[PDB]
Amino acid sequence: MPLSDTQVFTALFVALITGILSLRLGTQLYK
Amino acid sequence: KYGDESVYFDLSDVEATTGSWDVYGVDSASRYPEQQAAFFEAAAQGLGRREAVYSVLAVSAGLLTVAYGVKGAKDAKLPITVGPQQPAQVGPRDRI
Amino acid sequence: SLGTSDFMVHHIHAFTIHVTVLILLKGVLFARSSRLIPDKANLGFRFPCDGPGRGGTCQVSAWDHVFLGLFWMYN
Amino acid sequence: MAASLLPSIFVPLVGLVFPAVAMASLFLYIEKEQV
Amino acid sequence: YPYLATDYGTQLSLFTHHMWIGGFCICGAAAHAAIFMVRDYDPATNYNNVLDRVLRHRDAIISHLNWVCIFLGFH
Amino acid sequence: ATKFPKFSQGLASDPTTRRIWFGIATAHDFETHDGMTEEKLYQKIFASHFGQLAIIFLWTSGNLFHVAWQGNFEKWGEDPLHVRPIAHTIWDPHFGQPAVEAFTRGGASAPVNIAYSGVYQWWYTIGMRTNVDLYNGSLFLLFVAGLFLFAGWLHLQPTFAPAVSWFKNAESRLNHHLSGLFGVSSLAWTGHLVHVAIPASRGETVRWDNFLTTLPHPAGLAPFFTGQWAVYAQNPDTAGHIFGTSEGAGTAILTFLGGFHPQTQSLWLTDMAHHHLAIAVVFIIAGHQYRTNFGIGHSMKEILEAHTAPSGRLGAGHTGLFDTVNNSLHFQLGLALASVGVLCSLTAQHMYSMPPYAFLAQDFTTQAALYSHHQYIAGFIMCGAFAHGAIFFIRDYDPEANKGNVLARMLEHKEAIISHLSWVSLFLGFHTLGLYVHNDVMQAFGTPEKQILIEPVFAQWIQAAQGKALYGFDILLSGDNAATAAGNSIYLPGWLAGINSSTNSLFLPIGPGDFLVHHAIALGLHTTTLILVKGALDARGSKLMPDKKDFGYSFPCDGPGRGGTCDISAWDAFYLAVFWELNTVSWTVFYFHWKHLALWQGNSAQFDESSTYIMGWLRDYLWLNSSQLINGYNPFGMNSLSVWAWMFLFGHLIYATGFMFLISWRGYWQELIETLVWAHERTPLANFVKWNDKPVALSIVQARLVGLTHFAVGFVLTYAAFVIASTSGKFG
Amino acid sequence: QVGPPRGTMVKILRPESYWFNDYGKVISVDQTGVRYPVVVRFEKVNYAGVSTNNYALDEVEY
Amino acid sequence: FIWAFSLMFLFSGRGYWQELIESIVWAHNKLKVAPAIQPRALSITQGRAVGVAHYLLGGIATTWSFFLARIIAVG
Amino acid sequence: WTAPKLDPNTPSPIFGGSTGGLLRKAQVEEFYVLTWEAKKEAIFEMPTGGAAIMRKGPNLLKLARKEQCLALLNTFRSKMKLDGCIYRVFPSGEVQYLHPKDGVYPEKVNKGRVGANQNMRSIGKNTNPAKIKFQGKLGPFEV
Amino acid sequence: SHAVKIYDTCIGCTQCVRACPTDVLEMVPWDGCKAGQIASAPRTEDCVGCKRCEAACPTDFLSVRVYLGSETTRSMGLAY
Ligand code: CLA
Ligand code: CLA
Ligand code: CLA
Ligand code: CLA
Ligand code: CLA
Ligand code: CLA
Ligand code: CLA
Ligand SMILES: CC1=C(/C=C/C(C)=C/C=C/C(C)=C/C=C/C=C(C)/C=C/C=C(C)/C=C/C2=C(C)CCCC2(C)C)C(C)(C)CCC1
Ligand SMILES: CC1=C(/C=C/C(C)=C/C=C/C(C)=C/C=C/C=C(C)/C=C/C=C(C)/C=C/C2=C(C)CCCC2(C)C)C(C)(C)CCC1
Ligand SMILES: CC1=C(C/C=C(\C)CCC[C@H](C)CCC[C@H](C)CCCC(C)C)C(=O)c2ccccc2C1=O
Ligand SMILES: CC1=C(C/C=C(\C)CCC[C@H](C)CCC[C@H](C)CCCC(C)C)C(=O)c2ccccc2C1=O
Ligand code: SF4
Ligand code: SF4
Ligand code: SF4
Repeated sequence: MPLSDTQVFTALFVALITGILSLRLGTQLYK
Repeated sequence: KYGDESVYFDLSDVEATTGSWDVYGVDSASRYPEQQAAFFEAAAQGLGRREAVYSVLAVSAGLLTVAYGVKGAKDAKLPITVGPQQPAQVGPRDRI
Repeated sequence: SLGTSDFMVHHIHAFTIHVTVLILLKGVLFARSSRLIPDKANLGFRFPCDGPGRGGTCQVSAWDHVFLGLFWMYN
Repeated sequence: MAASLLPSIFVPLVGLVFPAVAMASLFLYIEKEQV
Repeated sequence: YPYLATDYGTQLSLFTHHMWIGGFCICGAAAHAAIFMVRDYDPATNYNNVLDRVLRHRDAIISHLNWVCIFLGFH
Repeated sequence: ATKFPKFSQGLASDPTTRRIWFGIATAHDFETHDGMTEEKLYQKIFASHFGQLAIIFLWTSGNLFHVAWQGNFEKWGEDPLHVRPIAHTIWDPHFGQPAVEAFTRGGASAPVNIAYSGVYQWWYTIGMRTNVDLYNGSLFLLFVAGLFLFAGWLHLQPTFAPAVSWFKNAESRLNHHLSGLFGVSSLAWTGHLVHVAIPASRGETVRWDNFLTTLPHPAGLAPFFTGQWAVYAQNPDTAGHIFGTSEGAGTAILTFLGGFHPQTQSLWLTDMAHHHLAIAVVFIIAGHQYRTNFGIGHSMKEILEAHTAPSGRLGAGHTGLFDTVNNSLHFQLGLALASVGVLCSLTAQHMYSMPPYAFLAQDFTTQAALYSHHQYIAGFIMCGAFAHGAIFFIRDYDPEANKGNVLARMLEHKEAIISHLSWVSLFLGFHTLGLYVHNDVMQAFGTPEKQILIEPVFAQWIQAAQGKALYGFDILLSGDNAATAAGNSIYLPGWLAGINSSTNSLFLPIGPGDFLVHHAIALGLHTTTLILVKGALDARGSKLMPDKKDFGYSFPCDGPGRGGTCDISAWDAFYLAVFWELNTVSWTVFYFHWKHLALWQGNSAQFDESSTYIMGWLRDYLWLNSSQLINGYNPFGMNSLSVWAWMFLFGHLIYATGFMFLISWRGYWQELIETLVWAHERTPLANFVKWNDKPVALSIVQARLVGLTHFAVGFVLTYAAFVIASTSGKFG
Repeated sequence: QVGPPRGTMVKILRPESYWFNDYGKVISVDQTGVRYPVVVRFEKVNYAGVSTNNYALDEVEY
Repeated sequence: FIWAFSLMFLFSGRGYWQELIESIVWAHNKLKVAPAIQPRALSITQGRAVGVAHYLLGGIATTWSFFLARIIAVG
Repeated sequence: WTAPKLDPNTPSPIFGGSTGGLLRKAQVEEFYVLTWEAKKEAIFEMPTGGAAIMRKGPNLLKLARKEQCLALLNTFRSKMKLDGCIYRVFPSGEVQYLHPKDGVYPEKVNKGRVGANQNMRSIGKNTNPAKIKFQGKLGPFEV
Repeated sequence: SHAVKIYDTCIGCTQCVRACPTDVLEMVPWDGCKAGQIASAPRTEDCVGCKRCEAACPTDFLSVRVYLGSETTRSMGLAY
């Protein structure tokens, strides 16, 4: 059974939020 | 003086001492037709700013990648977009 | 006969020759001085370096060019 | 649908677009004068 | 030589041998050119001759050769 | 000045391209940064650890997502032995139609890569069955990675940022890591195995939906709390048990059967659950050793202080080492790397012989890839451990504080250690190479019976002690005595079935080729250790350069004076030892791969015959098994191994390019760049564009590193391509 | 006159010296109150090729 | 082997080998076997010389054995 | 040596030109001038490459690096036994007396010089780098 | 720029000064040695780092030491 498109896009949006948080951590490290 | 015999040092003519010479540059104010100049000024009216060019190139990057992944790749008939359309083969130990 | 493979391998030969000539001629022409070491003639034909200064002056001697030159020749 | 679309978009995005922006950005920062 | 070409082993061996001898001798030629240039070269007796002018545009020679070398390799 | 070396003024004002390179290189060397306090050092290290843990979890979530989305995990689970796992779909615009039609393996409808990382067998063994389970896991690890990124961000704020003393609290950290990070984690994994993985292995799917309704054992927790723990081992899985089905499926959740599950040729999952439970108990007990906040426990400083040999053979004992370890981040890093590298070697050496994952032993390419992976990682980690110890000796070692302890004693008899390392290395290399050359000559001269074939009777005697009945020593487990009688109650029938079987690699038969290659391995380890220990102990100074500690860890040289001091730094000792590390690891994995290939074709005699002389390795292993690899693409089309052929040649390219940086040195290249600068400055239409940074040749240390990196990259990629392509061409 | 007499063999105590823990002949000792008055000559050369250098009074032993 | 052995001399530097010699000389002095002629690492030029010499020897002799064996067997 | 010698517009040595002369660095950053008194006309070697003839009496020569100027001056002193001084010239147009920086060659002890970068101890008496940890120190040498 | 340090073991033989290709080192009066002179490094900014002074120093261990540090134009020995 393949993954539903909603599943893929929800995981991808969670990834986008994780990436935002990674940018926040990188900026905080750079200070 | 820089122009003296066997003299190539001059604190007044620093440019000649250091060799900062315009070799082929020409300072003529106009070479193109004026209206052609006006057309190409208007064609690049908003792009004369560097950050405007940055926005142009970011938008162009997004539109080109979206169009390539949606329509451009298929239109170019890339083999990757065309399916395998062939029977599959099984690796050794009957491993598909 | 001389097909495309012969073209490619002959241009390879010319490439490898020209690099060997580059190394050797650079060693000969810069044997006495350079913009990095101007006083290289008195350091001798065969010296290891001038030190780690100037960013590092390893293998500056023309002997070291023959070293690399020899290597490319072999290649 | 995800399978037929997302690879053809994200492979150029990660292998041509993101590299270009990242290299340009890093260049602009590294060559940025201290002041 | 009689029955040389038919004997493929000696023909390959002779070709390869004399190629290696040639490349070695050329590398030595470069080395001894450099040795002369460091030791036995006198600027007084070479003021504006054909060698001193080579030493006066060695940058152009080496840069063009390096460019050629890069071009050749890339292609 | 520029902003990129924000942490280094001295690099910010550098006007050359060396600025960019050294700002990249010295970015993570926090200790040498301008205006860097210890508190900022520790906080930044803590947040970086958070960061790359989040990187690890995103990597795992990505693997799970790609297997769930583009893989064939369900179909592979249906037929594990006749389905090639899928790693991820390929969308390459550069592929031709034959490439698209040749990379479509598995049941994919798109070009794919065949997952050689074993993640399929691992995820099938832990109870994951469907793409939905893998997707749920990937999403959960995405959330975990976001949580750790937020935690790093939070503990970088001044309110939540911890002081130095929080990091220096060794007792609390080790108590919590032993009990909770190790022990409770192992307990939770046991709970997973008992509740999910074992029931999934016996056919019933236990997810969160039916979790809390299906008891993992037919009896509840009554046998647990009433102390009748042997009820949980009452009825194990039958020998004729098919994994993932209920045929011959037992009810016991925890046991110590030993050996391997006959249908999967891997460890029994009940054994591995009982295993993690026992570890959990041991480590939870162990994590109460040290004293934190409750008036009980040991003090590590006083433990070290009281362990001094009365006779004074060790000097002042360990007096003063607690502060040495705790204040030295490089000492701790060297210890952690040493241990981690030993563990990685142990994983390589235990996963091939004791496969913990169902249907992993039958997939030979994955076994070879995993062994090579972990051995190369282990070798690199070992090189790092020794390098960081050299760094500890330079930056963090205090001779006044460490006066009289074992460490200062190491400094005092360093010459003896280095000289005996040189002796053992010279003996091993002389005799191993001589025996190999002798065997080469005897095979060459048509008299292979005159070869010096030393039978490795000591390793064979160990195997006989451990149950192997091939050689006939019959001493400890092969014989009939007290040890075997004690063993024969729980584990030993399964262990003896596993070890005496010709199919598995639990304890392979040993011959004179194995003798010679293990001595080659010993040569490699002794020589790499020689180089690294020499670097560490001469890091602070030697007779050639007494004041080496004043020049830092990594400097080019001390000039051509005093005869020449090239590669004198401890960094340069590391750089030299990485070559020997790559050489040794290659020897080990060549041995592994050839012995296993002979086993997998069913003719172990090939290795046992041709491993005694070097031409046999060059012909019957390298040349023989490279045939299908190099034929990945050819004028008559291409096949699925064309990518590995391209990577093989790719790694050859990188290896050679590395040779350039290693052999030719800076000063030829500097003058060449000077001529190039002149050319660009005097070229018409190109002098309009000018460099911001003055172009200069790579510095000596930089180029040594660049060459070493190219050497290692080409080494690893070439061998990865070889070990995967040959094994997949012969076995899939 | 202070320090070792001329001609005696002195054990070097400078840790950084190439001839550390080695014995060398005393050539001369400078009595003008210099920091390193003891001139010691060595049979064996260092990496720089020299066979002698200067030592203080506490950097030698006899 | 000789080619790979040349890689030792090529990829390394004198300082390391001199320090290793110092440890070995300590071992000899321990047993009063210390030579009168002090052991020294090869000079940097000599190290490069040995590296290129063994590299050329190993590479050329490999090609020699390959070519001669191939062409003699095939004929 | 009451005052440093000023820099006049003295004739330069006879030279046919070369590609090894001043690059853009002379224009943007700095370049160096070597001036010496010649006892007789003679052919010397340019540090950049080629051979040049120096003129009898004062000579002026502009070179890219101080090292080139000092190498050539050392050649003049050790072979021809001449005397010379070096200047640094910036693009703003201010020269800077450089060699010998005292009016006395550094190898000859001269009164009035003050010791710079002198550590009154042997090399082994430098502290360990662990003692200067987390301090604004270049190394054990600077403490 | 680099860092050049002079130590009191200097005998004032002047060989470091004579060996310097950039005029970094100079001899100054000093009562510590017999010769009556110690080296110094006033023009440290001009030190390319070639370490000719260390090669020419006879004293064991060296009285002049060069520690490579921040790399500037002059230290890198660039004509460009
Ligand atoms: C580190 C883990 C990891 C790795 C190595 C890969 C690798 C790949 N992915 Mg996958 N992916 C991951 C995680 C990962 N992914 C996760 C968590 C998601 C969200 C669920 C996705 C979602 C995803 C989709 C939807 C698609 C891919 C595609 C691809 C392929 C190339 C195109 C690309 O890079 O777009 C990746 C797309 C992104 C939007 C970025 C996702 C990457 C994660 C979230 C961040 C990882 C960052 C990393 C740890 C640190 C980077 C810093 C530095 C080291 C560079 C390639 C096989 C495409 C494919 O199969 O082409 C054939 C495709 O269509 N990926
Ligand atoms: C890793 C990522 C990646 C990806 C996704 C691509 C993608 C592509 N490459 Mg490859 N390439 C890459 C990396 C990559 N390249 C690298 C690292 C190298 C160096 C070795 C190359 C070297 C290379 C060569 C030498 C060539 C390609 C070509 C191509 C194109 C083939 C299309 C075709 O069949 O012709 C049909 C082509 C067209 C119909 C014209 C398409 C023109 C549009 C504008 C391209 C759109 C791409 C992109 C989505 C938007 C811009 C991204 C970014 C710059 C912001 C395709 C767009 C070939 C080509 O023709 O590309 C120009 C080609 O000759 N590439
Ligand atoms: C010039 C030829 C060429 C080019 C340009 C490509 C390009 C590509 N191939 Mg193809 N391929 C080629 C030849 C080529 N291939 C050949 C001959 C074969 C053999 C048949 C293959 C076989 C093949 C397979 C089997 C697969 C590909 C895949 C890919 C894609 C990688 C996805 C990506 O962009 O990840 C992003 C790029 C990377 C992850 C590379 C990281 C490497 C760097 C250097 C590491 C260090 C980074 C460092 C931090 C610096 C970063 C700077 C940054 C800021 C710019 C890409 C489109 C894959 C694919 O399509 O999956 C989506 C895939 O699975 N290729
Ligand atoms: C295979 C190994 C290797 C390679 C590739 C090189 C490459 C080079 N060497 Mg080195 N060298 C090597 C080994 C190698 N050398 C070794 C072991 C030695 C002995 C010490 C030397 C000794 C040496 C000396 C002494 C000299 C060279 C010189 C050169 C250059 C010659 C010009 C040339 O090849 O054209 C250009 C480069 C190539 C063709 C290299 C391969 C690149 C390919 C074609 C890829 C093209 C781009 C590609 C698509 C990537 C873009 C995308 C990417 C970003 C993803 C070049 C940089 C000479 C030089 O620099 O002057 C010109 C020179 O003087 N080398
Ligand atoms: C119960 C309490 C507890 C727990 C769970 C942790 C957990 C953690 N701490 Mg610790 N910590 C604690 C209390 C705790 N801490 C206390 C009280 C303090 C104050 C003294 C600290 C101070 C502290 C510092 C200063 C740091 C951490 C760090 C870390 C993280 C290290 C990464 C890691 O787990 O590697 C993974 C390790 C394991 C899971 C255990 C290792 C077991 C061996 C090596 C492997 C065995 C694996 C096994 C065979 C299965 C493998 C195969 C399978 C995957 C297929 C980790 C999440 C580091 C960090 O910043 O991370 C964010 C860090 O720098 N901690
Ligand atoms: C948990 C592990 C760990 C930790 C925390 C550290 C941390 C540190 N190390 Mg240690 N080290 C480790 C592992 C570790 N290392 C290992 C395993 C090795 C052996 C390889 C080393 C070897 C080592 C040396 C030799 C040195 C350090 C140094 C350092 C410090 C600075 C790193 C630096 O210079 O910037 C970050 C480093 C880089 C950016 C360079 C990375 C370049 C890589 C190698 C390129 C790889 C190419 C890529 C894989 C190819 C892609 C594929 C291809 C197909 C395209 C820092 C304290 C340096 C220092 O000053 O210590 C105080 C130092 O001299 N370490
Ligand atoms: C195949 C290549 C090769 C070989 C044979 C060696 C051999 C050796 N290396 Mg080297 N090395 C190499 C490559 C190699 N290295 C490379 C590429 C690197 C990276 C730079 C290193 C880096 C390195 C370091 C950094 C160190 C070594 C050390 C050693 C010694 C290890 C002890 C040992 O095995 O003794 C056995 C010795 C040998 C096998 C050498 C050959 C002896 C032959 C067989 C005897 C010949 C007799 C015969 C009559 C000769 C005829 C000649 C006639 C014409 C005169 C040994 C001399 C270590 C050392 O010195 O330990 C004491 C050490 O510290 N090497
Ligand atoms: C609009 C749209 C689209 C597109 C979209 C997109 C584009 C998406 C994406 C998404 C994404 C894009 C995601 C991402 C994610 C990421 C991540 C998740 C990352 C991470 C990273 C990390 C984690 C790192 C870290 C680090 C480093 C390494 C550096 C520094 C340090 C640190 C630690 C910070 C399409 C066309 C398709 C369709 C239509 C609509
Ligand atoms: C440089 C340095 C460092 C590092 C070092 C190193 C890296 C080392 C390593 C080391 C190592 C890596 C080691 C290893 C070891 C091992 C061991 C020690 C083992 C053991 C074993 C045992 C004891 C066993 C027993 C047994 C057997 C036989 C089998 C069966 C079981 C039993 C248990 C019975 C440090 C930082 C510290 C410091 C500073 C300096
Ligand atoms: C080839 C070579 C050069 C010349 C190399 C030049 C200066 C550098 C070339 C860099 C260009 C820009 C190409 C780089 C291609 C890389 C793949 C990019 C890496 C960038 C990262 C930051 C991602 C040296 O300067 C040198 C110095 C000492 C020993 C050996 C050598 C040496 O072998
Ligand atoms: C291995 C190595 C050395 C060490 C090699 C030592 C100093 C010498 C080689 C050994 C010879 C064989 C010693 C001579 C032995 C005597 C002639 C004794 C008679 C022989 C009996 C054993 C029969 C260097 O000094 C060196 C220097 C610069 C770059 C690379 C390297 C380098 O790679
Ligand atoms: S590295 Fe090159 S320069 Fe530095 S010492 Fe060794 S040889 Fe002389
Ligand atoms: S430093 Fe060495 S060379 Fe320069 S003066 Fe003092 S002793 Fe003579
Ligand atoms: S390093 Fe070169 S420049 Fe700096 S002082 Fe020693 S010799 Fe003079």
